[PDB]
Amino acid sequence: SLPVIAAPSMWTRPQIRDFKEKIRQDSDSVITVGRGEVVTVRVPTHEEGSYLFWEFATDNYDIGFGVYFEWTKPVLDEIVPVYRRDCHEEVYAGSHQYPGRGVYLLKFDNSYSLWRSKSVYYRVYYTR
Amino acid sequence: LPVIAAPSMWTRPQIRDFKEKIRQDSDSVITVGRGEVVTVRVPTHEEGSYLFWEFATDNYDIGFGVYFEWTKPVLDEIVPVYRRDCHEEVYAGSHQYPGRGVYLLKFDNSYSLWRSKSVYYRVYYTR
Amino acid sequence: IPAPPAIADLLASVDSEEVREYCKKKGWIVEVPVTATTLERNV
Amino acid sequence: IPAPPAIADLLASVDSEEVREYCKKKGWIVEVPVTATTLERNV
Repeated sequence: SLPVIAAPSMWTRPQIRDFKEKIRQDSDSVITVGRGEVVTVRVPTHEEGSYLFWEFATDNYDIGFGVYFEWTKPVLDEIVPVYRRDCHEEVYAGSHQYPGRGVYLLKFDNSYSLWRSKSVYYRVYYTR
Repeated sequence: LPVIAAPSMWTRPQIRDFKEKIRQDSDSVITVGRGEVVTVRVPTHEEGSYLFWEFATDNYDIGFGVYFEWTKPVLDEIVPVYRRDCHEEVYAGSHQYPGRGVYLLKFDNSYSLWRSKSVYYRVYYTR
Repeated sequence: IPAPPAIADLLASVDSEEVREYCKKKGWIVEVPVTATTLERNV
Repeated sequence: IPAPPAIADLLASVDSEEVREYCKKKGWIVEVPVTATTLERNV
């Protein structure tokens, strides 16, 4: 049979303010998504790691979030359908098992927003 | 003879959250009188593996120790009785079952002439 | 079901009231009732 | 050394900034460096 992709896990945590001030100590970890833009962050599968863990939050407004996997023209598998998240209120997080060797695409989708730019704080780990 | 494992001990900052949790659920709270000693006998659970404890006081310190009673009866010293400041923080710890018996958790106010002590405590076991 | 000394090592660093509930839910720890214990007072 | 899904189950309930540090210390999780991440922008 063909590869069976494991379902992703997702959750939230109430402390948004503490999360940002932790990230603000790192500049490259903060992204500004422009009007009607989609900023994709590519996260290649680590040779050692079995899993990907993600965390993201926004400042004053909601933003679209989805997760795609790019194998290594290239194949693209949909893990987390892009949807608008309330992450301005809460820190949104999740995890997923490596379907194989490839590159994760974390998409922050501002397309629907005409007049409003979005500030994005994010962090990523991996497990063995 | 059995080799008794060394105990592990630590603290955590939230005393107020802890005490208010102890009040509502079991209402298990000890008043240790002047110059008294209160011993809590905790028999090892048959399905038991480890013992976990937590204790705190309101306005003052109190002596705390742990002894294990085998099953005239034999007694072994786990935590030497000594004064901890559990009025500032929640004091907690754990220990492995050396065998079947009864744990003795001692709250020792002996040194205190004029001051009674309120004791909020809790205990768990594992597998 | 993790190991007993692993529970302890976790708590030592992060112990809070929320963790205690989680460990209780998963059945990693089991709360002993006072009804299962006795008191002794002395002077 | 807990399984990856066990890490996730733990977090979902008690996830905090303190737990992350602890999990980072034990080596349960490894922060991906800026080297491995690339930014792509599109309208």
